[PDB]
Amino acid sequence: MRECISIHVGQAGVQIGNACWELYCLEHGIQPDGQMPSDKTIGGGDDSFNTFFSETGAGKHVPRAVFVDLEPTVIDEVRTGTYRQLFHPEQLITGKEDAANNYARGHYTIGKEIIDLVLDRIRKLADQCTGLQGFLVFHSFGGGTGSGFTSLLMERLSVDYGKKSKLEFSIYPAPQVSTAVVEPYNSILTTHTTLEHSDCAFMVDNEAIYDICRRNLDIERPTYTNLNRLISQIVSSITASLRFDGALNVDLTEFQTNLVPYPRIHFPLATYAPVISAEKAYHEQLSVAEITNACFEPANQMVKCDPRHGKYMACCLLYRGDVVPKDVNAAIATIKTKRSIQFVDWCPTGFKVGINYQPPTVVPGGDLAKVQRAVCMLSNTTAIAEAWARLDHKFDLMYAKRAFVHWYVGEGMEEGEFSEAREDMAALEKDYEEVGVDSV
Amino acid sequence: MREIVHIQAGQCGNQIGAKFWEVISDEHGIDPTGSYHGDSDLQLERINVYYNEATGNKYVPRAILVDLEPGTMDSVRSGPFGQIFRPDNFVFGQSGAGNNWAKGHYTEGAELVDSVLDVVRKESESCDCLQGFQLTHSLGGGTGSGMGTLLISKIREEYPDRIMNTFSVMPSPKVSDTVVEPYNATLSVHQLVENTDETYCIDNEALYDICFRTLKLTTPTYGDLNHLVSATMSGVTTCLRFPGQLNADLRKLAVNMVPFPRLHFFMPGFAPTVPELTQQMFDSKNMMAACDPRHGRYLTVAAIFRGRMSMKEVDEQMLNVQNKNSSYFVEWIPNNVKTAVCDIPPRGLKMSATFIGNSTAIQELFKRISEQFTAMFRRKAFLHWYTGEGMDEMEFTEAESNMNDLVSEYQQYQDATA
Ligand SMILES: COc1cc(OC)c(Cl)c(-n2c(-c3ccccc3)cc(=O)c(C)c2-c2ccc(F)cc2)c1
Ligand SMILES: Nc1nc2c(ncn2[C@@H]2O[C@H](COP(=O)(O)OP(=O)(O)OP(=O)(O)O)[C@@H](O)[C@H]2O)c(=O)[nH]1
Ligand SMILES: COc1cc2c(c(OC)c1OC)-c1ccc(OC)c(=O)cc1[C@@H](NC(C)=O)CC2
Ligand SMILES: Nc1nc2c(ncn2[C@@H]2O[C@H](COP(=O)(O)OP(=O)(O)O)[C@@H](O)[C@H]2O)c(=O)[nH]1
Ligand SMILES: [Ca+2]
Ligand SMILES: [Ca+2]
Ligand SMILES: [Ca+2]
Ligand SMILES: [Ca+2]
Ligand SMILES: [Mg+2]
Ligand SMILES: [Mg+2]
Repeated sequence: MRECISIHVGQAGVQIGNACWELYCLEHGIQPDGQMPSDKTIGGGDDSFNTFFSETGAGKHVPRAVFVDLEPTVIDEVRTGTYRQLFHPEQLITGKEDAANNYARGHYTIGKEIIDLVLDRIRKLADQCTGLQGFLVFHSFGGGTGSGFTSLLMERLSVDYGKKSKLEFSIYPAPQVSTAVVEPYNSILTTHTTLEHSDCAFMVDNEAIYDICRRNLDIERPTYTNLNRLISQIVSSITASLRFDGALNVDLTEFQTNLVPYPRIHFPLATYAPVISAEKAYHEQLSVAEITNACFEPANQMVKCDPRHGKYMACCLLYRGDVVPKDVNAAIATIKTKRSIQFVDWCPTGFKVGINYQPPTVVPGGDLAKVQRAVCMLSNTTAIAEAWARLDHKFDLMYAKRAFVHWYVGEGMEEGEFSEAREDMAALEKDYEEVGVDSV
Repeated sequence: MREIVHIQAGQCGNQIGAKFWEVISDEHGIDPTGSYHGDSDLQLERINVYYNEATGNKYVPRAILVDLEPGTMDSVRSGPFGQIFRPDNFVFGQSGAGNNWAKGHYTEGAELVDSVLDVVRKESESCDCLQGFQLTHSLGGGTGSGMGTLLISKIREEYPDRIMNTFSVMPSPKVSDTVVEPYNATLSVHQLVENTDETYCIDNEALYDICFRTLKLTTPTYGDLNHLVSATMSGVTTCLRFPGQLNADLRKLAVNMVPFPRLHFFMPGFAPTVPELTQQMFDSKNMMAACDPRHGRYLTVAAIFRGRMSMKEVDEQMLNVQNKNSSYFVEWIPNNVKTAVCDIPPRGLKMSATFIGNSTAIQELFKRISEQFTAMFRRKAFLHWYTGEGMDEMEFTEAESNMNDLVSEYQQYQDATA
């Protein structure tokens, strides 16, 4: 059945999951109560949208999702919200006390109380799957739950599910968008703890989406809702191949094999085009070749960095909507002629492509205008190391003076785990330099 | 009673094979239900080669449909001729191959391979005199490439004395949609070099150029490209499916087309006055493989003309092409260009010609893949996906060595003299 189980951890992951499953329902015609009139396969079926939704005998399409947060405020809104009966009570897990921006509390202290319960609920969803393909894990780097509990969950999932695919969607912190002083520590600790358990991680620099929303959509002062709705477009493009039937779509295994050249180098740079308001979309259409070119403009990346100063190692271009192969092949042909777009010399063939003819969908309320052709590019570029460097520097400034470290030691951690995690990051930075060097 | 067992694996294999059964079903005048409604008895004289005769005079292809992804099965079953096929001959998995050759060849495909051979045994044992097998598949993916060559290796164990043909879509020089295709192609070629008697090299970039530059289709699709490939597949097998002045099978074709066992990779062509067909047919612009014939010499050539046409006119025109451009033919294989003619033309055409060339120029293709393979393998790029399924680097080095040895062989006979 090729099912995929989504796991949303912490405020960011939960709230990002709210925008994704809202979009999914709009793309599949699922009502807030879960009823799907267009589905005649009542109680089950082998349809492509069943990879993300399970069916009940009463015609209820239930997300294959688990929501976990160490405090109940955020998920409580889901329990009383407009999609309250879309999910099952067992799928919405909450504690009483949060991790307090502390990785250690999310991983060791408050996390342990709830981790065994979370695995059991994930287990319950797995047993309903005939051919579970992998896990999607949405979380922030900055929060204590998103960093500490996610790390705990990823380690436990590797034991209970072995090498089964685990993909992340990670929110890289930024001062613009409600960050905290200790978030660099949490980002480094969770990255190091998760490096060896994640097969492909999709970072989203919250500063980048803040800028895109503030520039492309003319939103003076973006909100989390504005950002999440934009993130959901990228998540939808990546999972469209799995939720819809099609002859030219990219499943997860196909997706990971063509984008990750080495196990540790698994942080693709996401872009989406077109991101445009209704006022600009009025009397204006963009073509396949136009949105393909926009994917290589650093101004549209989901993570702030300069691909022009780095090297590409693999590009995945997921087209959707009114897109024809002939235009796709011509647009990609142009990119290969551009000497401004340099591939490593060990990547002679570096484009994975796909098309999902289902048209892009807009939330009724979401600042994005409804377009007819959209493309999401995911490129493994060395430039992404710039994001690691920025975060590593902030880690060094605080850690040199051991600022805030006592909050982590008080919860049972040792300073050795800080330096070990930092050394792993140093190796990763050197790894990105090594893969970018020309061959002999 | 020289039956052929058809097998198609992967998306490409099934999409191309499905269109192939549409083409010859029209040529033999068989409708989707599998009942004959044609005009000439020559459509049936040799029908048992590709079809089984079922109760009620319904005709069922000796076709076996394989994939690790069930999606392409459903497309076939719902296509124009979807209900022709035997339901039990759909052998599919649920996992897919993920463009990973090792998954198709060692793990995911190994789980399903026995089920496919069981269907082969049914079909083969129901044959008066099994002649051989033909496979349609891509080399750049994981199922058709990885599991396809695994099926070939298993079939040769059960049927070591039978002929194995393949129609292999090869990686194109500039158009690609698979990052790891050099790894998948090189691993497959090393299998094909050993366990196939004949391999037709098909290049999608050339097919696309024909559809766009020649046929003037502004938006070519895989359907258009598959139609060209299916038209060539029908043209190649015309002598096996229809009677005429030539009474030959697959083994005779291999015996006369392959002067050296490893050099059995052919360059197909298709055309479109009799003089103008033979002019087209030898043109680089009409070659299905992405290699210039002028960059080599033909070891052997086979040309098949279809439709009511002056035989003497074809003989004179063919002989003119040989004598006119004799510098592109090996001098030590006397009379290495043979021609056959069939009275039955294809649909919507009065005259047609199919080309089969065993040209040394095909080494250019194996050069390309080798250089692409080495660039990735030197740095072990993407390799962890293959070692994670249990492969060792030495198996990659062996394939690199063999394809380079194959390239070395082709250059040998491209400069040989009498
Ligand atoms: C082989 O790698 C490809 C790369 C590529 O774009 C870089 C394209 Cl568009 C295609 N492609 C696709 C397609 C494939 C995967 C995802 C989406 C679309 C569908 C289709 O009907 C046709 C005719 C072609 C095609 C074939 C040979 C050519 F020379 C030019 C175009 C194939
Ligand atoms: N894009 C986006 N980012 C968010 C959202 N909510 C929080 N963040 C980011 O997450 C970081 C704060 O961590 P949270 O995820 O909210 O904390 P948590 O996971 O609930 O863990 P606790 O420390 O226990 O509260 C900030 O740096 C924000 O940039 C959201 O809704 N959308
Ligand atoms: C009790 O409610 C408060 C709680 C907090 C903060 C705060 O001041 C704005 C409060 O108002 C009184 C706060 C403290 C400053 C920090 O850096 C010095 C920080 O990153 C952390 C912040 C707060 N986080 C953010 C993104 O503002 C969380 C802690
Ligand atoms: N002619 C043709 N070639 C195809 C088609 N689908 C895929 N291919 C070729 O095969 C490669 C992808 O491999 P795929 O068919 O998915 O192999 P699989 O993994 O075994 O199913 C591409 O590089 C294409 O060149 C098709 O429908 N027609
Ligand atoms: Ca259904
Ligand atoms: Ca239902
Ligand atoms: Ca299995
Ligand atoms: Ca058996
Ligand atoms: Mg919280
Ligand atoms: Mg695919």
